[PDB]
Amino acid sequence: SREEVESLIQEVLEVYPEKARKDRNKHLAVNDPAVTQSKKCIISNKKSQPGLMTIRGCAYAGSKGVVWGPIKDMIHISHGPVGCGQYSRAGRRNYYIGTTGVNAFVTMNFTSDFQEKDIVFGGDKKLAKLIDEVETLFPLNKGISVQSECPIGLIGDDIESVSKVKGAELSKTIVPVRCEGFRGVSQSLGHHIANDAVRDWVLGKRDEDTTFASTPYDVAIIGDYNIGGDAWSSRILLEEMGLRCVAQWSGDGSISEIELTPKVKLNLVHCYRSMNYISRHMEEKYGIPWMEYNFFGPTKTIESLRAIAAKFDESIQKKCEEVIAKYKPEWEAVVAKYRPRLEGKRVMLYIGGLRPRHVIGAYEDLGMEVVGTGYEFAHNDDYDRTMKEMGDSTLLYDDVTGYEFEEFVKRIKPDLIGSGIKEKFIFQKMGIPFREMHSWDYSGPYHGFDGFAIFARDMDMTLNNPCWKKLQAPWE
Amino acid sequence: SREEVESLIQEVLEVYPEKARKDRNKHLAVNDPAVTQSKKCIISNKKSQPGLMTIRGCAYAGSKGVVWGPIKDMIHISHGPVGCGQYSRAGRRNYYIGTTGVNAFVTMNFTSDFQEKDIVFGGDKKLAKLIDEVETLFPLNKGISVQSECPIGLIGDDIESVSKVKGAELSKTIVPVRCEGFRGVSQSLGHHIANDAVRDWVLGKRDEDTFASTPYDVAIIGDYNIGGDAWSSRILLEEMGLRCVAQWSGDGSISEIELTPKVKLNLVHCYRSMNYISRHMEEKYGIPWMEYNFFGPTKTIESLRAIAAKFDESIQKKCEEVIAKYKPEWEAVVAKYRPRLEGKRVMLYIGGLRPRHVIGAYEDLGMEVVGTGYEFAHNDDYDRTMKEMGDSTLLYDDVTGYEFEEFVKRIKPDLIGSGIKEKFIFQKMGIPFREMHSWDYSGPYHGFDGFAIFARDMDMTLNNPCWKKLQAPWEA
Amino acid sequence: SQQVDKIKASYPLFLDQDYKDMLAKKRDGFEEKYPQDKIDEVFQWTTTKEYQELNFQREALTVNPAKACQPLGAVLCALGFEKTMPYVHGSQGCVAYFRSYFNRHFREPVSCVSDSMTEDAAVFGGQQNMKDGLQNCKATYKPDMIAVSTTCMAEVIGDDLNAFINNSKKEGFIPDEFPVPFAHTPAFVGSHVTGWDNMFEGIARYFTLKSMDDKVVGSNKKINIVPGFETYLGNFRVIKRMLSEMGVGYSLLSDPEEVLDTPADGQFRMYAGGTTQEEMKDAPNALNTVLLQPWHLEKTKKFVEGTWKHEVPKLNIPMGLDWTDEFLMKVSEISGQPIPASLTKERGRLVDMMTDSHTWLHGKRFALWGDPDFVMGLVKFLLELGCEPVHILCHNGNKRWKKAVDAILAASPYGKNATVYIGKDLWHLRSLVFTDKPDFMIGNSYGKFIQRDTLHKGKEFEVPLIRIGFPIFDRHHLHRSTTLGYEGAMQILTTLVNSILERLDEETRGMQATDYNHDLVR
Amino acid sequence: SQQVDKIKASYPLFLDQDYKDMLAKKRDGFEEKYPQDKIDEVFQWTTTKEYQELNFQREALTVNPAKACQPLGAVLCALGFEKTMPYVHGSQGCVAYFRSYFNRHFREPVSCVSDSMTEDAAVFGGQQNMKDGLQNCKATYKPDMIAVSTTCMAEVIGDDLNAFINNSKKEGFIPDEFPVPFAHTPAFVGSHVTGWDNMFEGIARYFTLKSMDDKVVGSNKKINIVPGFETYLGNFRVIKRMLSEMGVGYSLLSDPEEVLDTPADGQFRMYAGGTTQEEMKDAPNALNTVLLQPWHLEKTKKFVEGTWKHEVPKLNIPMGLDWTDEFLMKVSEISGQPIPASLTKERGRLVDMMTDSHTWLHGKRFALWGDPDFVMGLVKFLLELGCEPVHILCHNGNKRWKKAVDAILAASPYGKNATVYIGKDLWHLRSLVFTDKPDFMIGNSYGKFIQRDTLHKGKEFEVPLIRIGFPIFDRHHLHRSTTLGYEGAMQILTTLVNSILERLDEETRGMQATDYNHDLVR
Ligand code: ICS
Ligand code: ICS
Ligand SMILES: [Fe+3]
Ligand SMILES: [Fe+3]
Ligand code: NA
Ligand code: NA
Repeated sequence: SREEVESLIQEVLEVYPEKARKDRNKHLAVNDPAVTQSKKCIISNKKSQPGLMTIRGCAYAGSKGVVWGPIKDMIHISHGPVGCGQYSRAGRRNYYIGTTGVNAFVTMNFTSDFQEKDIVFGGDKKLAKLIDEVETLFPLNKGISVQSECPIGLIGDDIESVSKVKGAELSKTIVPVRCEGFRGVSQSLGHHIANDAVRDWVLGKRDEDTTFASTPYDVAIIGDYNIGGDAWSSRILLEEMGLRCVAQWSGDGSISEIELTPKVKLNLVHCYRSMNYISRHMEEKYGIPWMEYNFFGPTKTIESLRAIAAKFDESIQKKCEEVIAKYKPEWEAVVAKYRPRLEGKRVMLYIGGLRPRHVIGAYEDLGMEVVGTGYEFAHNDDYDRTMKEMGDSTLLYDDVTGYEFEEFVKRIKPDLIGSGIKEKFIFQKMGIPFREMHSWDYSGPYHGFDGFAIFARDMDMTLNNPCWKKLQAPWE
Repeated sequence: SREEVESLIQEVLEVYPEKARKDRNKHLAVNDPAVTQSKKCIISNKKSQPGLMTIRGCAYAGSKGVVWGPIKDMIHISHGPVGCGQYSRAGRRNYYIGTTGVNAFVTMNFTSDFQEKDIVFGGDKKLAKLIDEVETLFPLNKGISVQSECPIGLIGDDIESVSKVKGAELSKTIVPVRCEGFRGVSQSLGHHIANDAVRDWVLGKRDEDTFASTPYDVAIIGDYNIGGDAWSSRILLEEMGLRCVAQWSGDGSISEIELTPKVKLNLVHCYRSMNYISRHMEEKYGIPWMEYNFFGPTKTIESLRAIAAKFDESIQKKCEEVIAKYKPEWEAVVAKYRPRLEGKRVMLYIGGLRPRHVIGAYEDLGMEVVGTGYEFAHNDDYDRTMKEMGDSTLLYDDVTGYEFEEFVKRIKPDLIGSGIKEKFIFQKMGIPFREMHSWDYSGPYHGFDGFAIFARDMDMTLNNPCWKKLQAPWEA
Repeated sequence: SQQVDKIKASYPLFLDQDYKDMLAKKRDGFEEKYPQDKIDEVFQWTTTKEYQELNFQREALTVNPAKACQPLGAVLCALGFEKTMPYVHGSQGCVAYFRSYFNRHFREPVSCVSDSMTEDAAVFGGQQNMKDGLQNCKATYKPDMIAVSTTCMAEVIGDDLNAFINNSKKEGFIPDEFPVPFAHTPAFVGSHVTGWDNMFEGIARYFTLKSMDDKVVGSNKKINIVPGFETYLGNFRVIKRMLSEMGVGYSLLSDPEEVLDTPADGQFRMYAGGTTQEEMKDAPNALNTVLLQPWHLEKTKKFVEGTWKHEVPKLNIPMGLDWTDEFLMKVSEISGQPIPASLTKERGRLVDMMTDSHTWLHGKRFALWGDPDFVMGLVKFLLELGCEPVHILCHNGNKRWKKAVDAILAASPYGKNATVYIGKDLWHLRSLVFTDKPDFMIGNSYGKFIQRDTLHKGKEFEVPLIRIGFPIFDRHHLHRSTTLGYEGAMQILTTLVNSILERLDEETRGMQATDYNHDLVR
Repeated sequence: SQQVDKIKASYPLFLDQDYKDMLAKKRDGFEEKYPQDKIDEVFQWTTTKEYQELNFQREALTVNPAKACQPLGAVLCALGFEKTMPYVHGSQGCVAYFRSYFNRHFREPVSCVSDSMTEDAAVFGGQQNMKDGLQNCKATYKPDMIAVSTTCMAEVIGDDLNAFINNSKKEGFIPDEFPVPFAHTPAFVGSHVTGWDNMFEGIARYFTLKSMDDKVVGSNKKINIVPGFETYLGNFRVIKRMLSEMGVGYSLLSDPEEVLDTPADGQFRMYAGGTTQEEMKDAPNALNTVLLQPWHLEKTKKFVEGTWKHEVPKLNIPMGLDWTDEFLMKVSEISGQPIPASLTKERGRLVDMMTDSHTWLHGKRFALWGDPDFVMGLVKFLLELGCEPVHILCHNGNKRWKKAVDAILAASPYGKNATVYIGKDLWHLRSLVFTDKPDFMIGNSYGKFIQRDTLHKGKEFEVPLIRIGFPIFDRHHLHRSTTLGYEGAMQILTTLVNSILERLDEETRGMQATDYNHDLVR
């Protein structure tokens, strides 16, 4: 280890051409507890090298698929050709309660379906007519967003003018979002673009409203997209602790929830990467403080509840211990059953912008060890937080190439890999148990105490499955 | 072609050995307009020749499968080895209203499951223990019948002693039925055996009872509610002002049977299977009986008028109200389907009634029955058949598989109506086929509502596009 | 009434108000029905553990059996031979039932004959029935062979099949050299699979017992395959395919695959394909004989080992991953042919499917029934998938077999909550699925009535049926399926996982109630 | 809460009362939800004919499309070539979506790369991306060929693919003789199938346009087969199988069957099988080229006829009985091989299945969608079964195609109530199945949301989905199925009839209410 890790990296990079070679070496590092500032250890948030099969998506995915799409009582227009909206239709499990097609629209695909005529003449006229048709056929929508795809900016359309005009003509919230896929280097910029769209076009709507009845325990869940219900299994704990969750951004979120968030006493930020922008803005303008928390596993959940409760009075802190005491026997039974079946097994992670570090505590609560992790699009501030959670001599890969991840796994030989759909079937063929850590492999929730039970069940079912000892035919 | 028909018969019989040849020639005749005594024309109700693949069943099928099994609130024991009860479980669509396994049991298979031990020691002890277990597990049964399979009589068991003893001990109706499959020559004797079981053990129960009678009480005798045939017949009779006290045995309850001696008139659809109990009820209770026919509008209208003529002017007035009500409905059926079926020739082979009883319905659609025959009819059925069949028709009793095949290859009908053992033979020959026992899982076919389904079914099969595809375009 | 342009069959015709009112008047007037509250009360009682204990104390009553009588298997076995007419000495009713039973499963013609013994044969025997029967059958239907079994009537009275056939030939009813193998097939012994065993061993003796002198084991360099009672066309085809793929010479003894699937081309073919008389004659010269379903081929095994001197290998039914592997490895050893790249890849394709679908299959609890070899193969594969075979019911199983299945269950953690039942019927099983509810049933069409009963208790208590086995009467063309080998394992896996996912979609189809989990991607 | 021994996933966890109360508290407090009566009222309105007329007046808004963008097809086409890496010149987001989209349908790895063009390339072009991309791709993943398409970004700015590739070779980034076929694949033109056409024709001319001198039509005695956009593994295999059966030499040009179904045997194989470069080089020497899906292979046909001088025969997609017949007859004429006894028998087996099942299929009304060639083949086969294809929707169809399908409908009485829709989406179709309710839908996984909407109106209004097409994400391993030839027709028939019978069992499962029609035999 350590020296064999550094040796593995240089070995893998011997296949690249000189230019890629040098760049990829900047995004591959081995952790070290005597270094605290990641800016001295690894580079991140840079362009992908051409032709190396990055796992990243685009800015459109960061805005439409991640931030805006989950908001349920709004209609989101994928403005451009037909592809982007179709590939992202209902592929992400941002769960919600609603009557789809009537008052909620998350799993539908609204699109302007750019033909070549709209390329040469522009799509602003078509957008305005499109907005009118949405009003006719979906009267109960509470706002519209326009998610710009690659061609919109390239041809000089002005969707903000269309948004302003039709908004006034209809007395409707129409949000223009310039998340063209060629902008930025990954989904990350789509987060930032989308945050500023919320600020500029939605969040200020009720600055002069005084009809909201506030309590000292009002709070908002920022940056939880309710994958498989993750946000519901977190909200339950917060309100058992005595808090009132005014808003959920944006998992199962309504536009009205967004609008009421400037009225809360505290912003609870799960996904720092995708939502730290709007959080900082709400502190500056409304004086609302924000704090990071972690609801992966009992250890991090207990600690989060106590830190959150410390921001309020003794009555919330008493309820905090009532919740911890209530669920204690439940997660203890989970570990008593599943920790023996998983202890000492090594895990490698590769996910997006938060979970590569955020789920470590839950694996260790099951006796497992994360020997390697990495992000598609995180920034150096995420990597600062990652080193405090990752073990000594861990392997760290930013924007890992398909070749790199394969070769790294061939040598480390982990017992489990947690990554995305484009990686899943590669490593299954290699005989390595795999768990989807975006979609939860269509299971979950994984947040909270109720999520830990499902998480422990899911890791055990896959790692210990009888299929894995059958990869080799008895006759060679 | 008359002369070409006789010639076809002699040609077909040239393959048989001398003995079969001579016997089979007695069961093959060409109908002729100057004959009332069919015994001068064809022989019937004789043993089948060995090894010629008769379509007949056994006496057990005649008693358990046909007569007793449909009675819904009794439990019927297939007494013997496991075969007979399993092959006949729910194969016949004698429909009923009930809660199966609780208060009705038609589609279940109760069996003593003879092992070799019961062969050497006898099954009477096992039967008595079996009756007790039935009482424990099915308390809401309203009586038990014991359907004897082949071994019972051959080994000298006395099920009547068991029935008498356990009946008194339990205060239960327990009917012994000696319908061993080796008895008789076909299902026909199972009918007769079963009728006498009803008379000797059920029908006398309320002689000294439990009843408020009306002058319009009537019973449907010999309709087994195949696909609902009896329900779509009862509806017309009660629309005509009558009160159907009992239904033998389609959807029949034991109490209905017991109340039948209280009616003013017995309406016999299936003469063959039920004329025995009908004659007995006339002798002992003075109840008259009449044959009727509810296949097609012509026969149904005529039956309704004949039935109504047995009562007063008020029933006759309602009769014409019923005829007038359904008139536009069956007229629309013929107006749509008669053009699509006219002039097409049909060959029938069924059991004991329908080979003649459905002719009128085919002609109501412009079709012509060029050949018919029974598995187990008697000469009194063949008397009735000649009046319904056309001049120079082909008549076959207990037709062999070879005979039916050869007869069809030369006559070349447009449609064949027969049983499940014949269906897939002629489909492969490119000849549309309709099951005329099970109604091919369709129906009902009785009454005005049944005629619509019948016409729909003949049209869908005869005119189906599949029939023009039997020959590959390159194999002509 | 009827509207001419939207004709109603029995369903939903009789739901019309006038029929509904008519049916209610019939019940209240003349049926003397128990009141509905009493029916409900008794039904709920039939779902209780108390009822199960009474239910399992049965000794004399059988309700809803999961087996048939011997001669049904003798008929299916005989159909697997070239131009062979199955012939059942005894009463004609059985033959009508045998054909009908097979008609409905294969949706095809089923040729079988009787000699129509009646009350008269009960006092003198069916000798004359046999003499006229064999002559009538040979002349009319022109088989090359007549394979004789017995109805339970013929067995009780004691007809000597061998003597009756010998007399038929001696007195000239059939040519001396015309083959007429026979087997006694008493319905009160064993089940339909015992009839298959009895018939096959009878045919094997007919063609080889007296000709062993010139026989040399291995001299023809083939392997005999005995399939047993088999009602999936794909199971005959997959075995021949895998052996051809390996370049293995083989003789499939009893092969109904052709006659049970003739084309619809304007002509009826009574006979098609099948094992030839000569393949039976030459079978003792094979390297060895493999029994695909050994647990109902005991009599056959004794004859091939006692007379042919073959060393029948100890192989389970080739179902699932492990047992298909062992089958192919034993075939490779016997034949000297290596397992080819195509089957290795097929195996790896099955494994890939297992890894892809293991998260939805894991822990799923099943009730299941069928014949012994089929049931234990299904149990083995479920364990390999990470499923729990909770209720294992084999009505015609024996203690030896149950012990072998229990050892298979004990060797896996997914057999911890499993129980094997022998001699029990589907009314016993109905209790098990109420008291110890599984997720699904795997069985034949008779299971549809267990599903109906569970739904009646409540939707949350419903146990859906997955149709695998025999007979399947309420779906079309599943008899073409495959359950053996990697191909069969792939088909069973697909059916199982998608039955799970279809049920999940149904439970999450509720708008604004449960459809938060109505995922597009599973 | 959770019980450790019966853990609840999202369903049914959130049906617990404490979650139910929490969710109701969230709604009433901060969601400002429309009242339920209003939601109900609007939903009922969305099922009306009035709403349908407004719905079909749409010109600018598309809702729930039934099509994808060109480069998705170019990727699938390129995957069908030996050791070939699909390469999409443009933005990386599209490639992540293409891979993910195909990942979920095939449940397999999908290898494809981008050259990650960003804002800098949006002003100066992707030339540098192309040079570093090709060099990085060849060195890291070692393909024998790189097949280049474009994202809509690259098309808008105007990158010259040919010039950029030529410069990459001139400047030494990739070997001069390293094959790099290319095609422009604009997303704002056509659909995913147009991308397949464009990519294939691009590869075909790369290997043949400059080498026609030594070409002789027919000299290699083979027939080229161009499959088009095809996402059923069984459809590649059935075509190769039928041609091998006929003894016809053939080259399947673009064959991803191996790479989309590699075994799980402990090693990952990025590449497997596929058409060889020599098969493309040699293809003009074939007797002729057959286009399996002509209505999205127009550009290919012009090149094969204009440059290879082949006389591409006028054949419909080989779907159903008539068109499989015609396909086999035309192949026999071209190759001189007679249609063998085995395919004739298979045909007769399909006909037998049709006759066995025609009573349950007759008059059944269907809504259906998909790509043009697939849709018309499905329409043709339904007519042959006696079914009524009531709603025929092809979002990416054209007027010429619609005219041909209308002529097919006009030639059968079962097309009398049928309408063909082009340019319409699944929100259009949703209205049709409310206003003119069919019995079933045949379509891809997106149809499951139309079924959910119909159930919400009422159980009697529910239109169950039968999954045939692409993509299928909510069932496992249906990508192994077959829809072409007699085999595909047999599979489709079985699926259709048994979906009908499964629905009938559900509607007759009610104890003492509807189970009078819950027949054991169907
Ligand atoms: S938003 Fe982000 S890639 Fe923070 S774009 Fe991505 S539902 Fe990942 S690691 Mo998919 S920064 Fe959420 C994410 Fe994390 S879509 Fe989900 S799993 S916690
Ligand atoms: S009872 Fe008879 S063989 Fe009269 S044994 Fe048979 S339900 Fe047939 S011609 Mo199956 S004398 Fe009924 C009959 Fe007719 S079982 Fe049904 S159709 S009208
Ligand atoms: Fe058939
Ligand atoms: Fe896979
Ligand atoms: Na796109
Ligand atoms: Na029997």
